[PDB]
Amino acid sequence: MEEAVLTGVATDKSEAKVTVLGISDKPGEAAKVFRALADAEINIDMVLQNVSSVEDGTTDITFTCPRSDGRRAMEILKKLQVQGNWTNVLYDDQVGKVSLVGAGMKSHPGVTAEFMEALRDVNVNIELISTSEIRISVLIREDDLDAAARALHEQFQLG
Amino acid sequence: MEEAVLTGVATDKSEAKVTVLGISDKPGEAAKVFRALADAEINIDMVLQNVSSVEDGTTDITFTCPRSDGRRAMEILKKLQVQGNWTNVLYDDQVGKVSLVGAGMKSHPGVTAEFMEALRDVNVNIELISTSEIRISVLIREDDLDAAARALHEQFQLGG
Amino acid sequence: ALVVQKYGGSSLESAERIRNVAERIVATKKAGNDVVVVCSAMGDTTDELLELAAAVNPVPPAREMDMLLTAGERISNALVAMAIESLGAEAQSFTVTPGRVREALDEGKICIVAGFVNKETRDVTTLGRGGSDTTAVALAAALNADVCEIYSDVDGVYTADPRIVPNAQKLEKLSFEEMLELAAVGSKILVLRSVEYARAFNVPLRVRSSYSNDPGTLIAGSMEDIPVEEAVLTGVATDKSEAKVTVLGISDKPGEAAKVFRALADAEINIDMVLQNVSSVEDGTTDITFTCPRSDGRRAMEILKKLQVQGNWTNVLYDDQVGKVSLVGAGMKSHPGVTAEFMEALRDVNVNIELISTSEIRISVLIREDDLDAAARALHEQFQLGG
Amino acid sequence: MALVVQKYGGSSLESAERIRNVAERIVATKKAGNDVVVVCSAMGDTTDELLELAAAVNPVPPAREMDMLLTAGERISNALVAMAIESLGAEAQSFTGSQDVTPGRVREALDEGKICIVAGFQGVNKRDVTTLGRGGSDTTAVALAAALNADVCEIYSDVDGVYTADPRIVPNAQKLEKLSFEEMLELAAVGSKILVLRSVEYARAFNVPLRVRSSYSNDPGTLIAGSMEDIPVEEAVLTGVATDKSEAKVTVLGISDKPGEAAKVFRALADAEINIDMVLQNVSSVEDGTTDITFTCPRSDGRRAMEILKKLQVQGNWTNVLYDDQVGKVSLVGAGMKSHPGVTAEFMEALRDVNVNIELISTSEIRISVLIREDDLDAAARALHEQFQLGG
Ligand SMILES: N[C@@H](CCCC[NH3+])C(=O)O
Ligand SMILES: N[C@@H](CCCC[NH3+])C(=O)O
Ligand SMILES: N[C@@H](CCCC[NH3+])C(=O)O
Ligand SMILES: C[C@@H](O)[C@H](N)C(=O)O
Ligand SMILES: C[C@@H](O)[C@H](N)C(=O)O
Ligand SMILES: C[C@@H](O)[C@H](N)C(=O)O
Ligand SMILES: C[C@@H](O)[C@H](N)C(=O)O
Repeated sequence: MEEAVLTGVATDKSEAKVTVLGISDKPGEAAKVFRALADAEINIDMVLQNVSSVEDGTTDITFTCPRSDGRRAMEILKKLQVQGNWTNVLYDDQVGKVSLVGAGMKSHPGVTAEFMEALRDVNVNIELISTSEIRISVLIREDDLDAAARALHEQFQLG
Repeated sequence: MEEAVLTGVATDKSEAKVTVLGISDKPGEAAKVFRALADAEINIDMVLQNVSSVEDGTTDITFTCPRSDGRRAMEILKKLQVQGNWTNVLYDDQVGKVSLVGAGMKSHPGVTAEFMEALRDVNVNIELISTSEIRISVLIREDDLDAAARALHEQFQLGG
Repeated sequence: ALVVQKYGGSSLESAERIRNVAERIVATKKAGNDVVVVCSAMGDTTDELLELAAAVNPVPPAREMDMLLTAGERISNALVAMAIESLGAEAQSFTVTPGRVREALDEGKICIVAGFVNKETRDVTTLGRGGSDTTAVALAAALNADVCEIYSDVDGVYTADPRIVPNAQKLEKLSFEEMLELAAVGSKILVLRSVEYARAFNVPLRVRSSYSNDPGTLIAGSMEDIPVEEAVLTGVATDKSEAKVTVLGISDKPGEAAKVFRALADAEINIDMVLQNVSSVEDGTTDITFTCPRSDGRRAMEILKKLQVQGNWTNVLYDDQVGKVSLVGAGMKSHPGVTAEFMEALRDVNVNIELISTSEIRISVLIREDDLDAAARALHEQFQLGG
Repeated sequence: MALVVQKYGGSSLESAERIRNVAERIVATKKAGNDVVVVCSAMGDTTDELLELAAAVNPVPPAREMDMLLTAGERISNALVAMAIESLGAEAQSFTGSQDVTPGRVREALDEGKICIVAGFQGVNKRDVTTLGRGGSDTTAVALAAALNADVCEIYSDVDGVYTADPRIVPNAQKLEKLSFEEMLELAAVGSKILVLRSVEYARAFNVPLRVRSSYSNDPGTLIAGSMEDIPVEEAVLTGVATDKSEAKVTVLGISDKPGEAAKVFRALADAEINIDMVLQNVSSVEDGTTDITFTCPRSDGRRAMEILKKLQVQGNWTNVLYDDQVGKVSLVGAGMKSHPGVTAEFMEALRDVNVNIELISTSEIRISVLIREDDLDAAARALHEQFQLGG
């Protein structure tokens, strides 16, 4: 069977991304980040952490939250920077998010490939990626939203 | 799956039947009958022999041949009658044959039942039967032939 | 150049054999023929499906049964199509008029047809579900093919069973009628109904193996159109799958045979070789013998015994160790002495002949099943069918 | 009226005995005063066997012949279930193909009291969406349910519900009574293979309620119904935990953070038909201006995935390609985690307190997924399940 459906394209620019850089890859370290945000009653959406490097056993943790809570989140975390031996906490309140929404996309790697190819062809740089069987999300410059959305609509024939 | 065709109905009144009654049911006895007929170069068609009786150990053998040869055939056999064997030889030059022709009829016993039922309903009596997967034949009086054909044509929706 | 090729379950038992067949199909196309293909369900599927049918519904309705068997057939047809397409042929599957196939054939496509009610004439009466054999010859008829090839693990029609008769020989050729008669009293290489269809339309059939390149046996031409001097004896057939039942003392008056065969038909006993000789003038009674499959023998006896006790006849006999041997040949129509030689042959191996039945080109007898090998061998060499 | 469509999977129709049992269940549903439409998968493991035959006779099987082959498999079930139903006194009507079956022909047949058996219906879409692949039996069942505005679409198999976790691994796991469409899609995206994703997506698009239940018991199973958006914030909850150890983790180290580079990786993977998932890329370094891209694929595909990416390492400019086939995936799904702070914190704390290291994190609005050592999966699942007090 290997059946899939592509249902649409979503854009958003209501969020900031904060990145904790150089957090040590051992049990309990992510907890410190998210408990701190939690105690400040900050509600977050995206969390991305890729694998830690062999060279120094650290990684980065990025999360998204409403733009109005960004600075406050990034300020709650700074009181953990030295304890956790982090390199820095980056901040960015100009990030846009474009997704392709669907279902069953694992069995069609062409979709993911074509997603990336569409954005290449309209000269949009993909900064972050988070995908699943039902959503291919990337974070980009908010100014590239329109072009990205449009490039995706054409490529996959949604709209 | 278990498919069959009923293609047509055929009649014939070209034959006589000869019946040798009470032949011993042991090896070589049928050979004597048909060798005699062979030496006189009489060409036969239908041969019918049912199982011998438990009491006597004898059966009858019936055959058909062109109607002009029938009498000669009956006389050739009569020459060997009781001559170390049988009880009587009969001759009948008014025998008709009607047949339902087709293929694969074994797996539909209703066809054979309906054949018999068709002849019953027009009050035709069936004197001999000989059937296969490809032909259901019976011998009746030649006068009944037209009624028989008609009844079979109607029963099996062939129409002729 | 139009060839219809039908492939049986044995020919399509596995992926490897499906691919082998596909190349065989493509080779036939390459040799300059338009090609139409018909496939049975993959080896044994049909029997398995019939057994599921019976288990989910005793007396499966015809509509769903056809639906079921057609699905089985469609599996093979899809696979064979795939295999052909992989060897570079353009495939076209049909689920379906002769014209549509012709259109596709003219575009160079190999046509795979699963199945179509196939009637030769508007008047003939048709019974049961059309199978693969008959859709193959029907297609061959409608498209006017040069040959309709019937592929299996059987590589021809033989003058006797070679495992029993060492001098058995593959036939070069025989007529429809001769093939009809052999198949009537022996194993069925093809479905009887389908051969009869072939006969009606004069479609030459070729029985051949999908495992070798032996050209097989041709079944073509009517027996009527063979001159008497050419007419030969074709072969010997045996069978030990049947019981024989005899109803003793049925009165010779209208309707009595009907009582016997209606009772059997309602119980669905697959009766055959019905035989009745003249009644005795004394008693006004005769006997009726028939054969049925041994599995049906019990029920046939139970049914007829009820009717015996109702007083319709004297006795009902049961015999399940009986065999039948037959000789078939266009050559016996017009030549006296064939019957004599037949009876002489069995006399000389001291085989007793219990019952005799006939068509114009066939002699059949019933004997003890243990005498079958001897009888078949004696007949085969008496008529010199390959030595 | 009361229109129920019922789909029965291979496990439900694996034998003659089971087909008759199902038939009686179909007829009982009729007798309870419902119009009934039935969709059948091929019996038992037929589909897997046919797919194996197909690949062996043609390495790249045409879509057309494949549809024919698979449809034949289904027709076998349809015929048998039709026979069983007719023996029980119902009047069966069989339909095929997408419009043959128009919903109108089915409605007409249902109005005459007939139980309708259907195959091959992807909708009468004269819904701007892009469709991929061949629509299966699940999808035709929900499509029919959408088209005819059925009251429910029941999906029958040997699975009697959707649970809060694998009851084999977590003793306190229990059957869910209900959940939303979006919650179901998220679970099914990360472990639960109880329903085809596309069929569930269809269900939420046309708002057709689904019931996952067993054909081996009379348990009513789990209801899948309502949008997650329409759940009141105060009564939105965490619904379950799901695990998976069927996958490998591939990581491309040191990709240049400029346009077209992601495409070079995933085009190469797509042309090899490697079924990638959980793609993850965080921000580049700014010193080096490079980043890493990690993804998962079935373990059987990992070697191939690595062969492809290693060739592109040499040619292209990546630093390395890593391979890992002892990775596990554990996830938490729930509408309750939208708009509620501290869910992510409690998730991480839970794993911390059983000494489990979180190697990779990914999310949806209502889902947290992490990759860990596969040997840590059971402990992770129990810990998360216990922390969030799922299923009592
Ligand atoms: N919003 C929840 C869960 C976030 C992870 C899923 N998007 C929290 O802030 O803890
Ligand atoms: N006409 C041949 C064969 C008769 C048996 C078949 N009808 C003969 O007289 O011996
Ligand atoms: N949806 C698939 C599989 C259903 C679930 C397994 N029997 C089909 O076409 O039948
Ligand atoms: C990096 C962070 O996820 C760490 N591995 C933890 O378990 O807390
Ligand atoms: C009666 C006759 O057929 C005998 N049984 C024979 O073999 O010659
Ligand atoms: C004996 C049987 O053939 C009977 N003469 C009938 O016509 O029914
Ligand atoms: C790193 C990769 O995502 C790159 N920025 C691209 O868009 O192709």
